[PDB]
Amino acid sequence: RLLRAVIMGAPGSGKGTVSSRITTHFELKHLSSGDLLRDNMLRGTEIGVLAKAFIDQGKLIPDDVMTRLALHELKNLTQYSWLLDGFPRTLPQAEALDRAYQIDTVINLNVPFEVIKQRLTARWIHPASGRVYNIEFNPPKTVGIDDLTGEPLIQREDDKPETVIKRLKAYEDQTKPVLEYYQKKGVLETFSGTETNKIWPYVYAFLQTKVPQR
Ligand SMILES: Nc1ncnc2c1ncn2[C@@H]1O[C@H](COP(=O)(O)OP(=O)(O)OP(=O)(O)OP(=O)(O)OP(=O)(O)OC[C@H]2O[C@@H](n3cnc4c(N)ncnc43)[C@H](O)[C@@H]2O)[C@@H](O)[C@H]1O
Ligand SMILES: [Cl-]
Ligand SMILES: [Cl-]
Ligand SMILES: [Mg+2]
Ligand code: NA
Repeated sequence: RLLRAVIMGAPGSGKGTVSSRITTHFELKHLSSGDLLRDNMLRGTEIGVLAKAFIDQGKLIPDDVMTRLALHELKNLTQYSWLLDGFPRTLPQAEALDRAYQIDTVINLNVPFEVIKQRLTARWIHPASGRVYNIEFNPPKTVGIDDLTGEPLIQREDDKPETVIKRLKAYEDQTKPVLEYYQKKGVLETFSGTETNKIWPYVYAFLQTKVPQR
């Protein structure tokens, strides 16, 4: 029985690392919606040029366009086990996928909002030199100040708390209905924690019962 699986998780939850580890350790194809969109944009395909019109303006791909593109790639993977990552992002996408393929497993990484917010707002920059500081992993010697010059550090707009809060709220509004949909279908498996390396062993053990290791 070939795996039909989806992985879900907020930005900063560790979903990217967990997906990368699943792909290393198990014999399956990783289908990332972002990677698929970027490949089409790079090649200038008809759907890549349309996708770039939205992405360049900070907009989601319309549901109908995104579903079209994902289903077209899935046609080429039907002899393999797969893991969907980034699709479905919205309830209409999940409903359209349900009319195309039986999805047997959905993994959700449940990491607290405050943990993700701190991760996503940790980066500070010294603009003139480009030096990067991360208050969790590489803090400056003096708070808010560059180590070599004593000049102020700044945050880039995408890393400021105001921007991150709007990003997380949009994600939740889009994907909470998808999580509830899969819970109703009986296929949702939730992994809760605050550290990726503490969550991974449990995801690994769960998948060992479902798809061959490489
Ligand atoms: N289905 C769809 N429908 C409509 N439109 C769609 C669509 N799919 C895509 N699009 C559109 O196209 C665009 C595609 O972009 P998108 O698909 O959202 O980006 P991505 O690069 O493919 O996302 P990844 O899954 O690879 O996550 P990541 O590893 O980079 O980490 P993260 O950023 O979460 O987190 C980064 C921060 O978290 C921290 N962090 C990450 N991992 C850890 C960890 N394990 N432990 C501690 N901290 C961590 C990092 O330090 C960092 O600060 C979208 O914006 C959208 O507009
Ligand atoms: Cl992540
Ligand atoms: Cl950083
Ligand atoms: Mg990735
Ligand atoms: Na340092």
